[PDB]
Amino acid sequence: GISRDSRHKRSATGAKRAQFRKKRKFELGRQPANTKIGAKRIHSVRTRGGNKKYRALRIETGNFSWASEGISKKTRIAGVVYHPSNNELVRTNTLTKAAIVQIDATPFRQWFEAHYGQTLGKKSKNAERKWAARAASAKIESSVESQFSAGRLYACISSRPGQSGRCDGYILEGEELAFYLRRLTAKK
Amino acid sequence: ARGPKKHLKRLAAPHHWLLDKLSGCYAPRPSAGPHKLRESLPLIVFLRNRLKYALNGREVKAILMQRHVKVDGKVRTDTTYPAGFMDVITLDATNENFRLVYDVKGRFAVHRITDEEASYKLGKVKKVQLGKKGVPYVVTHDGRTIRYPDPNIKVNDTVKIDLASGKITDFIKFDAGKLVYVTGGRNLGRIGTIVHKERHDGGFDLVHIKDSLDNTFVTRLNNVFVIGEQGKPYISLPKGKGIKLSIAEERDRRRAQQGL
Amino acid sequence: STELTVQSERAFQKQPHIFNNPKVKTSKRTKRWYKNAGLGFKTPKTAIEGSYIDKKCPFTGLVSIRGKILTGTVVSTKMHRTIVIRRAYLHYIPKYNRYEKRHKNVPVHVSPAFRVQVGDIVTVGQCRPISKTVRFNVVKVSAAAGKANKQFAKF
RNA sequence: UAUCUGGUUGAUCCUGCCAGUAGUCAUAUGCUUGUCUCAAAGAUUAAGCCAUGCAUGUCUAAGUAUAAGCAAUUUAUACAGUGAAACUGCGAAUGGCUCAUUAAAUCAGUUAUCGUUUAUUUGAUAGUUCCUUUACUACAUGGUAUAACUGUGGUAAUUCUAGAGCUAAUACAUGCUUAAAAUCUCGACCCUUUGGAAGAGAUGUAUUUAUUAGAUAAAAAAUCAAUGUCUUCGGACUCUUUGAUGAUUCAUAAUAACUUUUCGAAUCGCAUGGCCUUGUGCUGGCGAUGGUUCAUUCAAAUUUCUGCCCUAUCAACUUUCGAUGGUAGGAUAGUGGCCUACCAUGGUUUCAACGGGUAACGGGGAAUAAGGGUUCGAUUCCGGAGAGGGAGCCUGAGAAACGGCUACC
RNA sequence: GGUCGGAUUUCCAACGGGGCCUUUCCUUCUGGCUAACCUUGAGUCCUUGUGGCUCUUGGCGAACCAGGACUUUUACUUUGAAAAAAUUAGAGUGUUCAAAGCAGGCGUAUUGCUCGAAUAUAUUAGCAUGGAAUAAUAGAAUAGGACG
RNA sequence: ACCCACUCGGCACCUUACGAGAAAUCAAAGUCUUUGGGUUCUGGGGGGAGUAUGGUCGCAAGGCUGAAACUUAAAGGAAUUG
RNA sequence: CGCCCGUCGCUAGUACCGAUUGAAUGGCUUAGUGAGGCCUCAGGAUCUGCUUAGAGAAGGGGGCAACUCCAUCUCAGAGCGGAGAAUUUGGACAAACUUGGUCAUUUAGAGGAACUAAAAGUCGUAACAAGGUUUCCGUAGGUGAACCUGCGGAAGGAUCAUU
RNA sequence: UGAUAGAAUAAUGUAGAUAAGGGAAGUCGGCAAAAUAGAUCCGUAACUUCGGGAUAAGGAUUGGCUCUAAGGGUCGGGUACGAUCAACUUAGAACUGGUACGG
Ligand SMILES: [Mg+2]
Ligand SMILES: [Mg+2]
Ligand SMILES: [Mg+2]
Ligand SMILES: [Mg+2]
Ligand SMILES: [Mg+2]
Ligand SMILES: [Mg+2]
Ligand SMILES: [Mg+2]
Ligand SMILES: [Mg+2]
Ligand SMILES: [Mg+2]
Ligand SMILES: [Mg+2]
Ligand SMILES: [Mg+2]
Ligand SMILES: [Mg+2]
Ligand SMILES: [Mg+2]
Ligand SMILES: [Mg+2]
Ligand SMILES: [Mg+2]
Ligand SMILES: [Mg+2]
Ligand SMILES: [Mg+2]
Ligand SMILES: [Mg+2]
Ligand SMILES: [Mg+2]
Ligand SMILES: [Mg+2]
Ligand SMILES: [Mg+2]
Ligand SMILES: [Mg+2]
Ligand SMILES: [Mg+2]
Ligand SMILES: [Mg+2]
Ligand SMILES: [Mg+2]
Ligand SMILES: [Mg+2]
Ligand SMILES: [Mg+2]
Ligand SMILES: [Mg+2]
Ligand SMILES: [Mg+2]
Ligand SMILES: [Mg+2]
Ligand SMILES: [Mg+2]
Ligand SMILES: [Mg+2]
Ligand SMILES: [Mg+2]
Ligand SMILES: [Mg+2]
Ligand SMILES: [Mg+2]
Ligand SMILES: [Mg+2]
Ligand SMILES: [Mg+2]
Ligand SMILES: [Mg+2]
Repeated sequence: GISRDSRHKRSATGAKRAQFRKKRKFELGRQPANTKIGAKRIHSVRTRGGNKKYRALRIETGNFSWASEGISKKTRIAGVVYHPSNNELVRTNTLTKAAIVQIDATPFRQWFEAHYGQTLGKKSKNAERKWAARAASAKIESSVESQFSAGRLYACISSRPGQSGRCDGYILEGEELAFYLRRLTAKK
Repeated sequence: ARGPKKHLKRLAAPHHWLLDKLSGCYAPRPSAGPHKLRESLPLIVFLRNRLKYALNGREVKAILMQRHVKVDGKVRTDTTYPAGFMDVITLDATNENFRLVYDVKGRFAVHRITDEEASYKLGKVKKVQLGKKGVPYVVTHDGRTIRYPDPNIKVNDTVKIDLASGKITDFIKFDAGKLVYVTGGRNLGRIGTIVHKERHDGGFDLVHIKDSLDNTFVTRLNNVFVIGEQGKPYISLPKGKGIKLSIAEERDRRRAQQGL
Repeated sequence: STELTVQSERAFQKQPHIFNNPKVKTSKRTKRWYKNAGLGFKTPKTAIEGSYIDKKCPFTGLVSIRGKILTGTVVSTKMHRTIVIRRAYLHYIPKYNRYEKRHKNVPVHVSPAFRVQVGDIVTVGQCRPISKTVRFNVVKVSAAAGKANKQFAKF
């Protein structure tokens, strides 16, 4: 099938290499997952040495990390808004690695309000003492808190769904967030 | 191709097995095991070709299936079991104990040891690493994984293994002046003391070794196996002690002790 | 590479798994990972205090140097972050007891920590396959003077 | 084993070939052929085509025995011996053959994997199995569903199978039962605060992501968010755990989560010892077979440098349908234009690129040879390729397998 | 020639390696070497010699380990290593000889003893190492030079 | 301008044969089996044949590059006697 | 009375040119059609599990008169879920065929024009002697043929020679 | 909005068309008709007066819709620069339909 070797290519001098042997299984490649959004569907792959791979086909949610807060939450993925490799992946809402998406802001806001008592956007003694000890830490960033009003945080996929069956990622902060904001994720 | 090879053609076996050219298309292909294929000695080669206790493979299998032989204290009914350097071979019948040490011609010698020597072996530390749960362990030259090693133990050192319990009794560092045994290359079987060790960062540390008669040679570190301090090895050396006589003096003693 | 469009591509360029915390404002705003490739090769200050990314850099990238260390002459700096060096050698033909001049062209990745011009003698170190043809990174340059100090306009 | 002779002339000396001369694990053929030892042998031409038969199966004390099998058996009325068949497991990817493809390709020597996969061998390794525990499920042991077999058939024909009735597992799914605290999370209960505590939950191993530690050069301090555990309450404080590599975002560890949740023994042989609340109670040996992960062994894949015959009546070639590099992604066991999107205009070459030829598989080697050389190497070993030609794929640790399948010719 | 023309040895000669001095790099700073002890408090008990001494007067602690204010490059040659086995050359061995093969040999054959299965060559490339003639290359000239 | 003596460079010549060559002859055609100063081109028995073919140049004539099948015991050089 | 050249002529052989859009085989390949498995969007014969689930009648225990609880033989049918064949959408891989293109090797061919061998054929005598016009070189024209002629060149000439 | 009108719809005509299978067998002769056709991309031989031959030959594509990317003008400085205006060309992608599209 798909052959992943270099014999079919031209040589560095441009010469047309002749056929050396038949295609081998140990040099194969598979069809892309083209992971979509919705109604989780994962097919296993038998790979070399056993070693199951998990093809993500149209899965719903994922695990996303707030690195400044050092927490990770299961969160639904809304859509793809940017992709550095192909704008058609944005168009078709295809989930690969490095695709910029919006997710929920919702479990992250409950965690933040339970951890600081601040109400991002606009009762116990133990809770109060914990919040006081965590004070001088609630101010995160205007460009992140702005997203919480719309209930959609910008996050980058750090997992390969077509290899692992997971849409994991991290919220954008700082210069990475500003880069994608200036680039395309503004302008609605 | 397409998978692992199961046959070893005669003329492709290790030369130090001293198998005859004719009388067979094949050679015993050593099983997977503690020692590498080229550096091993299959039990059939030891029992048949070296010790002459068996006339053919069928007798080797007959001996092994009654659980007479044992390598490092375990029966090893396998005919092609890859016994190698510093393996202890015990025959409960004949009350015989052997350690596999090369003679000075780069071949495994039929070397006899006592019960107290057969109680232990030596292993060259191939690697030192932290395993899961952060538990340190050493790996020896015979594939033994030994957990909780002494922290002073590094790579190229030698450990004494209890061989009843897989435990280190003591160890020897790799330093100049320590007795070593050459386990590879063209100087295989020679014994001497480390003069010094030149690093060559990025590849192939070298070791300078001189024997009893001040003959020096240089060998790659991979072939160097520490076996004791200055003199007094921790193992019983075979006859010759790795001196490497020249052919002229070899011939001189041939004609000396052949004419009484 | 503090300037000249580090972020010049559709994806944000960064060193993987190196985290700049937006909260704790240490007076540099940039955590730059680096390593010493080893074998006595000094890490350039341009790599240390730069801002380029170059995942294929042997000092700031993921690649590692292991294998052959070769020297050559830069014959082409036209590709982006890749040079071609010319390795000349004498090949001995036994029948005539004589040699013939022979050369090889090696494509080498060059880190933006290094400035190389056609004619510079370069030390390159083997790494894993970077490209179809590239199997080396520049680890050293030897352009000291260039013999261009007395080839200018004279009053 | 550093050797030459005949032939142009009327004769001569040269050049110069023709001829002779000697070998050939160098083929064929002719004549001849008594002995012993050794022993190549459908390579060349046709990797042309094949009748037939054989060349891959395998069972130990130790997976499944109600054969309506034989012997009949060691309490042996659950079984116990042997044991067809058939499930299960392993093997069939080795070997063996051939040299058609193949000219930096194969391959040789030498590197690398800090760029990966690895059944088996060997060594090491698993008290954590609790949906959201203040909704625990037989563990003296979960469940059905099938083969062989019974019986009824179809087809000229096949190592074709259908319908119905049974029944196992180390097959196939499910499913519990084992210290001890510690450290974190949450939280009813602290009155002028350098004011702490009942009580629940989590913490095995794999998966995926994010984040953190993984240190290190020999001397000291004065104030400043820093009375954050500074004891004559300003009596100048007993400090630094941390491995390896030439080198790492390495080994490993930590935190928050995640998962069509992986594994964490519902298995088998032999012996059946010890003990006291003598209950057919509690403990208990030597093995077998499984199983996670890491090492190892066997490898595999890719990979660094240099090296290949004739040809210019082959001088430019590659770049449209990747050529050369960059970024990102996808795919892969993994690196890499391997592929995709975007981008740049590169890459090789008179030091012979590109193309053409080969009555080319490469090497170890072989013949001959004073020395240097010349010719050969299909062929006993190593590597590679293929099984009429292509392509594709299933099972598997491993095959793009052909005494496997699918399709086309 | 005191063993019926054969050890021994500054009587030395001839080759071959190393160190030092003569204007003489062998770069380098961190620290454990504690000099073939620069400098002989206490001691020359051998009938005379320039071939054999003890806790040493802070004693250039320069007699090796792992990091540079640390690196001109190259050819060539030396040694080492690597270059599978078979094969080639070749050591041993009466396969009855020989081609071969890797065997075998010796007793006390009464209860087994013992030698082997060497060695060389294997070209180029790569690797480590000594050399520094030969042949290239580089250096301080608008000094942007070195020493410190 | 001429004479003489030197000197560098040049066209040549004469004698001799050190030396070379098969010889004719040659101061280079020498310093070659006592075989190596540097470097370019060309030849490998006589014919077929500088033919055929392809390419390239040329208006053309033609030039440059340039085989093979086949055939053949000589062709040839220098000298000697007639 | 040597040697020797060419045309023409018979025999044979070798290739060459050659109308025939010649022919044959093989390699690569543009386009078109496109088997097959694999991935994927679907599809859902059957083949099944829990909670159930309702009716027609039985057994057993209970006010014992009807009445009531659990069990069974029958079948819909539905909330439920899993498995799942035929079939099937779109992809990459891509055999294979058709036509066309191109490269390679081999090959038929009327006729034409060469070469060679083959002994004694016909015509002349071009060369070797000053070969009877000295030979030869390049170029051009001409002629049955060897060849002749012009222009420049060479001596390998028949002259090393006229202070 | 002119050209005599109305009715009917035989044959033969004139002009225009269509045709199963075959495909020039027709005929002096492919006469007549048919086939081709725009544009974009690819590919293009002999021969040649080197200018051509050439649209040689030969082959793909073409609608709609929804997008994307390029190509422009004026207004502006310190005795790290943006408003705003406007045009039709080219290229690419998704989707879509009785595979239709120079209709
Ligand atoms: Mg993966
Ligand atoms: Mg095989
Ligand atoms: Mg000859
Ligand atoms: Mg006889
Ligand atoms: Mg054949
Ligand atoms: Mg054969
Ligand atoms: Mg067979
Ligand atoms: Mg198998
Ligand atoms: Mg055969
Ligand atoms: Mg296996
Ligand atoms: Mg078993
Ligand atoms: Mg790339
Ligand atoms: Mg990549
Ligand atoms: Mg061939
Ligand atoms: Mg060969
Ligand atoms: Mg061969
Ligand atoms: Mg052949
Ligand atoms: Mg094959
Ligand atoms: Mg065949
Ligand atoms: Mg196959
Ligand atoms: Mg077969
Ligand atoms: Mg087979
Ligand atoms: Mg002999
Ligand atoms: Mg002159
Ligand atoms: Mg010749
Ligand atoms: Mg000739
Ligand atoms: Mg004349
Ligand atoms: Mg005449
Ligand atoms: Mg005349
Ligand atoms: Mg002549
Ligand atoms: Mg009208
Ligand atoms: Mg018709
Ligand atoms: Mg028709
Ligand atoms: Mg007609
Ligand atoms: Mg007619
Ligand atoms: Mg017409
Ligand atoms: Mg035309
Ligand atoms: Mg056309």
